[PDB]
Amino acid sequence: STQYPVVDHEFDAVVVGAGGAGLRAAFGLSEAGFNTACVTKLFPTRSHTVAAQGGINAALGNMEEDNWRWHFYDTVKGSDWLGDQDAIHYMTEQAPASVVELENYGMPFSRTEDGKIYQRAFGGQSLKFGKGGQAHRCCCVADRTGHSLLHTLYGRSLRYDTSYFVEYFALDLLMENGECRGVIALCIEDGSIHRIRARNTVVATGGYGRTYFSCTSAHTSTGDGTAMVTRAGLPCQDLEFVQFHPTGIYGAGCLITEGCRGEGGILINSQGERFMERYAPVAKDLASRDVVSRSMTLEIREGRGCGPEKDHVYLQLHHLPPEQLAVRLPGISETAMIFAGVDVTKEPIPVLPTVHYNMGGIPTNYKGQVLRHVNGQDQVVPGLYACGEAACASVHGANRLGANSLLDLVVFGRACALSIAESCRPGDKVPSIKPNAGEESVMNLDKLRFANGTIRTSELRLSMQKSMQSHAAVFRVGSVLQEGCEKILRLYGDLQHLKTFDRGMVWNTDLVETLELQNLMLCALQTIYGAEARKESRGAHAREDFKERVDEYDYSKPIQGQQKKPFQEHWRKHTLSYVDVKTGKVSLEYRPVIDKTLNEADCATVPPAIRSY
Amino acid sequence: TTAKEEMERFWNKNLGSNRPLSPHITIYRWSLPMAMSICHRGTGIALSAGVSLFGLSALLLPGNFESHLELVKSLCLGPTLIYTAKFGIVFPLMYHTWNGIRHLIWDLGKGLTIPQLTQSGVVVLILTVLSSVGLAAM
Amino acid sequence: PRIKKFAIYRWDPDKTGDKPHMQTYEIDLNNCGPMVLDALIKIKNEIDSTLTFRRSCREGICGSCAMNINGGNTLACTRRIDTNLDKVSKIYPLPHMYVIKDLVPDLSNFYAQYKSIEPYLKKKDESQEGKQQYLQSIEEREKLDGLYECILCACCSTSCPSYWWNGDKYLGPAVLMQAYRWMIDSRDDFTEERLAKLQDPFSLYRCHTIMNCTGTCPKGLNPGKAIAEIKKMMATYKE
Amino acid sequence: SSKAASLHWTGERVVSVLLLGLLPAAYLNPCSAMDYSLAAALTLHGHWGIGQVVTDYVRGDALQKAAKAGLLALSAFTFAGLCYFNYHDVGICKAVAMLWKL
Ligand SMILES: *Cc1cc2c(cc1C)nc1c(=O)[nH]c(=O)nc-1n2C[C@H](O)[C@H](O)[C@H](O)COP(=O)(O)OP(=O)(O)OC[C@H]1O[C@@H](n2cnc3c(N)ncnc32)[C@H](O)[C@@H]1O
Ligand code: HEM
Ligand code: SF4
Ligand code: F3S
Ligand code: FES
Repeated sequence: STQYPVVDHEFDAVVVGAGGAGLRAAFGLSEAGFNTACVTKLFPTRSHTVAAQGGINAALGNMEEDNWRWHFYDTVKGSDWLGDQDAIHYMTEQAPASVVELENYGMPFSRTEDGKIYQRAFGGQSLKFGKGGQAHRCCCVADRTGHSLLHTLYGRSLRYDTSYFVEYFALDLLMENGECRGVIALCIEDGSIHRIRARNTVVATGGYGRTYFSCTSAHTSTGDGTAMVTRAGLPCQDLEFVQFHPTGIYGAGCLITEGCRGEGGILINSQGERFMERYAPVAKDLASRDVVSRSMTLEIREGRGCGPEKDHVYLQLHHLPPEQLAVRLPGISETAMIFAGVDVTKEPIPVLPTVHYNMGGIPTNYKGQVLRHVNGQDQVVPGLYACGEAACASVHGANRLGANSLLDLVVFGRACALSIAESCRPGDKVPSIKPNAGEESVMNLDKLRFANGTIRTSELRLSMQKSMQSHAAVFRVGSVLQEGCEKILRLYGDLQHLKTFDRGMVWNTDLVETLELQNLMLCALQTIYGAEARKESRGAHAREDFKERVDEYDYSKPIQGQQKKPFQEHWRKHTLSYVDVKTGKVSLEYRPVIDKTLNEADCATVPPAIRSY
Repeated sequence: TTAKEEMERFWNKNLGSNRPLSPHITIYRWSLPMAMSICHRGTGIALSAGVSLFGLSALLLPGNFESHLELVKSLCLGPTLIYTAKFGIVFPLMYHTWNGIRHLIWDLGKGLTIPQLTQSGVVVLILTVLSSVGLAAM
Repeated sequence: PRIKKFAIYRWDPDKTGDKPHMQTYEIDLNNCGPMVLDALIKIKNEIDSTLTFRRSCREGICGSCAMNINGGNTLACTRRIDTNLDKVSKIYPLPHMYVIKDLVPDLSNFYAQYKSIEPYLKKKDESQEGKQQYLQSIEEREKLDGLYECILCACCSTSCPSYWWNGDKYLGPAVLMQAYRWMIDSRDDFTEERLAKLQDPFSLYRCHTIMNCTGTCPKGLNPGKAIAEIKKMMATYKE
Repeated sequence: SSKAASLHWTGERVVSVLLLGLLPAAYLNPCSAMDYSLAAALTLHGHWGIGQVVTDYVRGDALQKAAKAGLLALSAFTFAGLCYFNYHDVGICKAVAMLWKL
């Protein structure tokens, strides 16, 4: 009803998100001459990327000599061969240019004796295609590189006539016969509802780590764009692939950077024995995030846990020089003292694996375009793009590399812009939605605003969070996942018993957090059903009933005299997850991963192998 | 949208709104640096008021300075009561003087950390009391 | 059990005839994270979900949760609750701001001021950008330390009485420090003109070195010291 | 363009240090030239000081212009009055002196 005033807007392009991904897309579209809106539920600078610390990968070769193709090999390997190689070529080749793009904007990178950008070692990175030892290509601004990445882009963004909708909350896509026409949004300030319409729509809403009880991510990481793609009956991809960062702080779960381990910091069990020497003799505590995280967890279950409760590990830095901790790691020094009372220079940080990054999300081309799945084949969704943690081009595959998401952001925000600037022209027929479009998003809004049920928003949130934490952690088993599943499906049913207290139009955060819950649940459902269906161990998804990496071949031996497994008989394939919103039923399907690169001649396909560090 | 337009719209929305101002002086923690800036204002104001009273009376009032002194002498010059007027005349002077130097050192770029602020502050107070007792004694 | 009292600034723009009052809550610190935001989130989640405030990061880099806690402006996620039970936590929104709805203050003007000083690298010849990395010595880089770390949380400006009285025309410590941040960044070419943007009685010169700003900054920064450094550049630049 | 506000600011500090130089010098060497300098500096420093106070607290177009004028009048009068006092009376230094051996 028109209790809610509808206000119609008309743009060439909309970007939903104002993190690095969001910003780079927004002002990239404007630079290209497109009259561009940007919808964000937070003042741009508040977005999660400020929290980023360790750095941004790029083979500038500032410390030693490097090759982007080396970064390529590292990433596909990192991804455990669930990584779409075409997107990983595009990204790694672009990587130097994207980081020079930032520094030339004014990013205050830490420096070397040469005056070039300082880069450091990071988890999972090598020279000469895995054979040449440790690589140093993580570009950084001390251990606060996300903060200044975001503020420099934000700074830049002010040079263009991009229309910003600050503290507006996107509810759904404006969808018409499979084509995306824009977004419908609640203006938090005055409760008003706004249809922003455009030829092209970019979703850059980041991840959904808040599905968990313990996560390094912000309170605002509630998978809201992932949620929107879903209610449009579009698939999400690889949602069960949830990265646990090895070194989250014991108390408040706040991130302590991989940079620590990259700068010489050590992981230690209660015996004092540097245990990563045991699990990965070559890479040690500079191995993959899925492996290090998995090795940490196993040291706990086996009684080598630290502290009174025996439930954590130790990140020793105190052996490094104070002046190195001061210059390289002033941020973590600060927050380890604030949250744990720990002096990094005297005592070790208490650390524990904690949910960090969603490598799953909205499937796309390497060009940024959202894919749907028709008759087991890829189909580009007209007018819909996605980038950053929200998306899934699967450049990260089964396990993200450290300092690759900040890269992901700047490369694919740029890509969505170019794809638009190359496929149409500013001023073109902005397609017209029905006068009654986005009707149901309002009805939903109204039912949630006046909700007088049995269960408060926050109580159902914690229910979901602790259920996801106990049933979909580091290691999972069939039975635990199964109990986990119906438990989440029960909680989806419990949504109809929701209670809201706030009746106001202005800043009804009670209400937005409820819309957020609706979003978190759809991300939860898909993460858990998809997880229970995948009967293998690959990357972050470790099954204790299926320890094997199940490919088309047994890739340990040469593949010659061997039968290639049919598509529906193996697991080297992306999960495509759907949900019927009316009953919360999860349907699931699969598409192949892209193995060929953009050019074999310039960048050779790395076939699957037994992957260890 | 320009920075200027954003400023126009901010003020247009808020002035024509039912929105309240968030409490400020009524709620902010009193600190010595702050009190000392306020008194620098106040002392500065009291002094100009004095200097103006003095020049204006040289223009608007009859007789010479000597004559108005004899008027003060005929009030009957209380010993410590005269020291009191002297003190209360030179106390604002010295305060503003010393704190004024401290201001100049700030303009140079020095003493601008919270430790230096509390120390130099205390010092100014101590110099004020001592030069105020000494000057009234002369 | 350990019961701590909280008194928080209230106002509802949607309730007719409501004025700014103080609502009191009570939180068992046994069952609560050690920080003020933990408390805020806890009362919101368990006692009253009308309590409206900004938050995101939980670790103090986003700058969302800035507010006047017990006299001073800081971030609620970074300041510990006073374990002293004989004291009641008085919580208010940032000083001298239009309250949209309790604790949530209109920062449009704040952000607009930031925009007004062009906080980005400016080059005379912009035609080579994106091609090669600009060189900057380790020494030249250091000059940015204690300046780039700003969160745009607004604690400082919102504490400057000069910003209270003169919020319209006076840019304030947060913004001024960022002007300076760009002024001494050796890669920037527009120092002389960034200075000239301040040549009026208001934008900068409403600072009388009061120093609430530096004294209150949740991040250990020194806006006042930087204003000083600006003022000496203004007095000394040539043209 | 014009770099006026920075000049005014600097000017202020110049007379500030000047006023601070004068006070001890006036004590040690009390003459007439020291009486006028003190009058000049005292009222000029004073004039610019209230200037700042006015510009801080007096909000509005024609209402500030007015104070700025009221203060202008006040200063000129203050300065003349002291100048008169120096020429046709005892003089600042000697007045302070008389006042003090009391
Ligand atoms: C948690 C974390 C992650 C992290 C890191 C440190 C921490 C503590 N350090 C990293 C690093 O050093 N190097 C690196 O490569 N990655 C690092 N990460 C991961 C990384 O930060 C994230 O993957 C990445 O920043 C995600 O950024 P993205 O731009 O894609 O998304 P976002 O920054 O989280 O912000 C989301 C934006 O979307 C808007 N939004 C969300 N929902 C809505 C709705 N409902 N309506 C309108 N707008 C919405 C938000 O406003 C925000 O702008
Ligand atoms: C020689 C000793 C003195 C010194 C070193 C001095 C210095 C200063 C300085 C540096 C300021 C600037 C304050 C700021 O930045 O906010 C100031 C303010 C001021 N001064 Fe003085 N001064 C002295 C004596 C006097 C006297 C005798 C008077 C009056 C007759 C006076 C009148 C004022 C006024 C009215 C202000 C403005 C108050 C404010 O803006 O906060 N000063 N003084
Ligand atoms: S200088 Fe400090 S108080 Fe001011 S906005 Fe920056 S972080 Fe906040
Ligand atoms: S509180 Fe202030 S008046 Fe200047 S020194 Fe800081 S901005
Ligand atoms: S919420 Fe990020 S600063 Fe407190």
